[PDB]
Amino acid sequence: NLAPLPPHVPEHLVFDFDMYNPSNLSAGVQEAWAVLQESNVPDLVWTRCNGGHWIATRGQLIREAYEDYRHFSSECPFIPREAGEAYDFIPTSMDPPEQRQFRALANQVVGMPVVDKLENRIQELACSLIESLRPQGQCNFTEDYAEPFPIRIFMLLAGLPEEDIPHLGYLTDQMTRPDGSMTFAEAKEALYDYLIPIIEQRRQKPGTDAISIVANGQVNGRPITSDEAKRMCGLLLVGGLDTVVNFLSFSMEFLAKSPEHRQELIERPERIPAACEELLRRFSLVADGRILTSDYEFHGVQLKKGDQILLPQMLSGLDERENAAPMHVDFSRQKVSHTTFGHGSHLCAGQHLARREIIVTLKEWLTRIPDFSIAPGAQIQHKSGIVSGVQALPLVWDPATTKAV
Ligand code: HEM
Ligand SMILES: CC1(C)[C@@H]2CC[C@@]1(C)C(=O)C2
Ligand SMILES: [K+]
Ligand SMILES: [K+]
Repeated sequence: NLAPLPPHVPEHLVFDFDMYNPSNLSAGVQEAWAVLQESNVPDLVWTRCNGGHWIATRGQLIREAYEDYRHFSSECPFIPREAGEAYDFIPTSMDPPEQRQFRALANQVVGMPVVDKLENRIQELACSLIESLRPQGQCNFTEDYAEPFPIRIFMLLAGLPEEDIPHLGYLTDQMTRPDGSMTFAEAKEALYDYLIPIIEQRRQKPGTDAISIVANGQVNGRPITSDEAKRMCGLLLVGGLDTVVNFLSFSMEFLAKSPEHRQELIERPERIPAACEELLRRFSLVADGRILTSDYEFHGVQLKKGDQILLPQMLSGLDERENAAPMHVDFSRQKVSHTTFGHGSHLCAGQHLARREIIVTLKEWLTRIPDFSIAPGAQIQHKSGIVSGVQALPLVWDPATTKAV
């Protein structure tokens, strides 16, 4: 279902990539996006899929565009257009300098000092979930660990009841990987209708949870509005529920297939932080973008005002111009170059939380269950969208080779 080619786009720049269903998905989602980096494809192309939009395919262009918010605005950062237009999360729907005072409040609530404060709980929950699974000799990693570990920590941080998880998980899925049951607008409104009473309750009687802090914070000398707090909390929910969850499945699926990579981390745990970076590169999973604020010529290509451009955070680290043998996982890379948490002013606010969750998962899983694999015959399906993911991940192991700590 292609949209008619706009008159300003030359035919040689056409490449009909569908970000929500790439043709190569059976081979792995990162591999499916990497077709955009074969020699037949220009640096910057127009797809007629999903309403019609640009895609930058090279790390250099993606970084440049994310830096230049003057031409590439966050006002409409999602494809398709209806989703980008409905999208009003704070601070991600704002350009500098407006984004600034909000970014600082996001940092207050999900930044380093909060992570450092919650580290014990993070550690506690990983060990608990893992020990609980360990003697089973099998699990569905997506539902058995990948979801509850990051999500319960986020609900803990936000002071929200775990009973609300399935509902919230549904709405977030719809926003990043639309199935078609509901528009982005409807999904957002459902999410906001959940947030609205909570925020109100918390402006009246402040707590110490992230939502209380946001809803009672200050921006530009004045109190945050109930509407702004809602737009900010909505983003935090999305980030909390649908990023690390999906990334953990990619990493664990990989580790299920490489005993030598496992042993590398088991023998020298100080390598785990670098390994985290490398897995973040190889299994990068986000792709949003920007909208053109005016007519602009960018690397020889005529862009028109209102044109959307997808700037896949996923592609920069897979670009062979940034990393040699990009599809190989090499914990010893002298520089892991990537933009997995993004680039420019909107560089992920929760990246420290995410790394902590990944680093804890790697160490605690490999300690107790050093030897595991994918269930025999099992076929792993990836899904693609604004955030790519794993449908299911059946793992198996012999409990005789596992360890309680
Ligand atoms: C592996 C995990 C994660 C990845 C790959 C990721 C990716 C990203 C990316 C690419 C952006 C920039 C989007 C843009 O430029 O439009 C972003 C922004 C953001 N993320 Fe993350 N994220 C992760 C985890 C989290 C978590 C756990 C949170 C917790 C709340 C979070 C909260 C945020 C927030 C608040 C922003 C907005 C920053 C701003 O606009 O100033 N992220 N993330
Ligand atoms: C693109 C993102 C990963 C980033 C954090 C959540 C997300 C879906 C957003 O809307 C901003
Ligand atoms: K290309
Ligand atoms: K918008």
